[PDB]
Amino acid sequence: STRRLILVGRTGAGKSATGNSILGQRRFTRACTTGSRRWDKCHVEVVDTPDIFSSQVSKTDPGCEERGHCYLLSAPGPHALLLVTQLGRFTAQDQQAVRQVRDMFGEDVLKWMVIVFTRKEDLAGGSLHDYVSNTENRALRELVAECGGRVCAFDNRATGREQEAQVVQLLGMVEGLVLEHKGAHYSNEVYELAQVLRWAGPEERLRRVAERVAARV
Ligand SMILES: Nc1nc2c(ncn2[C@@H]2O[C@H](COP(=O)(O)OP(=O)(O)O)[C@@H](O)[C@H]2O)c(=O)[nH]1
Ligand SMILES: [Mg+2]
Repeated sequence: STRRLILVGRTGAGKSATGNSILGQRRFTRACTTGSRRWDKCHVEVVDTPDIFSSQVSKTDPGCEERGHCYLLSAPGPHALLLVTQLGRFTAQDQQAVRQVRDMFGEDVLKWMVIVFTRKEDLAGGSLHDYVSNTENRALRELVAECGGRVCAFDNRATGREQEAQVVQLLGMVEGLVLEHKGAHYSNEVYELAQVLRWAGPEERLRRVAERVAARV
């Protein structure tokens, strides 16, 4: 009935392009933004993210207002976090983005995480399972295992049936994950505060949610 996804990862990973592919729209910038698509009888909601996963987030988003906005847009919690990364370019910056995500949501959030690889065409027609299996990048290897081997490849220039197939594959994985959690979305003490304060006005809700995020990072 509803699937809430959040796109996370470094700047230039391909978050915005991936979101456009999923939504089938040219939808996706200092702020979090959102889009959605009605598929069958399911409402797929995608939150795209700005520069909030760098080592400079502390200077870019000092009172955690933008990190707070991400929570409000995804409340009561995501069914999956999509960690977007570029095929052949898993860098120190990608590793920094993963740590920011952990800091921002909690260690348990990797149990709701799917890794999306952009630039699929760089496999030159070869499979992703082989590429993931034979990479010399230890840190990528580790991350894939921490995310239960949930990996998926996108060519964000794909249109037509090639695009439908990559999106269908990703949504299948998200369903798999949701069933693993017996239908539960990810939650923590910040999402709970957002829900508790759901009757309050948007200004106090944002202020108090930003405040809870700041206390934990
Ligand atoms: N060739 C190719 N380019 C891509 C793909 N995905 C993203 N890009 C390009 O990578 C650049 C950064 O992507 P963007 O979505 O803006 O990254 P973001 O900062 O993570 O939102 C853009 O110029 C995209 O066109 C892909 O699958 N194939
Ligand atoms: Mg972007």
